[PDB]
Amino acid sequence: PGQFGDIQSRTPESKDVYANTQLVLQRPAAGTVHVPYSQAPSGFKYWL
Amino acid sequence: NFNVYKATRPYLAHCPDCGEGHSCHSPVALERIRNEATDGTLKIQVSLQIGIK
Amino acid sequence: TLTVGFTDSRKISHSCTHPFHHDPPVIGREKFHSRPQHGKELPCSTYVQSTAA
Amino acid sequence: TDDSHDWTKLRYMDNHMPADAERAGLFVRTSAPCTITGTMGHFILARCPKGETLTVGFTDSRKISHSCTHPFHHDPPVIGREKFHSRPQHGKELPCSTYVQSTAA
Repeated sequence: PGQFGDIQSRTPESKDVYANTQLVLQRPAAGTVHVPYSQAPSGFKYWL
Repeated sequence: NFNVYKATRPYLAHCPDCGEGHSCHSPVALERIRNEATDGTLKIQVSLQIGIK
Repeated sequence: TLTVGFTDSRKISHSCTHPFHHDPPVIGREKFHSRPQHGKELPCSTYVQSTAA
Repeated sequence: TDDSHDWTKLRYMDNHMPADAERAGLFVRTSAPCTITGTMGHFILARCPKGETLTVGFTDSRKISHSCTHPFHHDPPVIGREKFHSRPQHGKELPCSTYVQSTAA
C-alpha cells in the first residue's frame, strides 16, 4: 500500500487482479448512514 | 443518454458542509470526484440529473 | 476544496462543499499556467465530450 | 426609512436624508465572496475565505454601487492538530467559539 505495485494485473484486459490497499471499514457517525473507511492512496499517483 | 434516464429519479443526500459550516440533506451532493485525466480536467458525479427535465 | 450547487425553482441557492486536493501534474519540463501561442506538443490524457456508451 | 421592520431591506444615508435599498445587493468580500450568516442594524455576520483585505458594499436606489475597503489580516486559528480547509463528514469533536444568531444582546 502507498507504493508502486499496490494494484497489479498481468495484462490491461485481465480480470485477474491483485490489490493491497489496507482497506478498513470504520464506524459511521451517529445519525448518518455514510460509510467511512481507512485506505492508502494509490501508489501509482505517488510514483508519477 | 435520454433513453436511459427515463426510468430514473434524482435523490437527496447528506453533505458535510452546506455552505454555512453546518451539515444538511441537500438536493445537490457530490458522490465522487475523478481526476484520471492529466490535462487537469475534472469529472464530478452528482445527485443532480442534467439535461433531463 | 470543491463546491457545486444550483438555483432552485423557488430561487433558493443550494450547494455542498467537500475537501478535494486539486493540483494537476506537470506536462513537460516547464511549469506553466496557460497554453502559449507558440510551443511544442506532448502526449496527455483528456476526457472526451461524447456521451456514447 | 419609515422605521418599519423589513428583513429584505436596508437603509442608508443619502446626503441629508435616509434612503431604502435592497438587502439582496449587500455583499461582503475578502480574497473571494463571503457567505453572510445574518444581519441586524449595524452588525453583519459572515464567513470569509482567507485573505489580507476586507470589503463591504451594496447597490443604492439609483443603481449605483457603493463600497469601502480596509486592510485586514484574516487567518483563522487551527483547531486540533490538523490543518483542514473544509468540514469533514466524519471526525472528532473539539471545543470552539462562535457568534450566536440571537439578537438578545
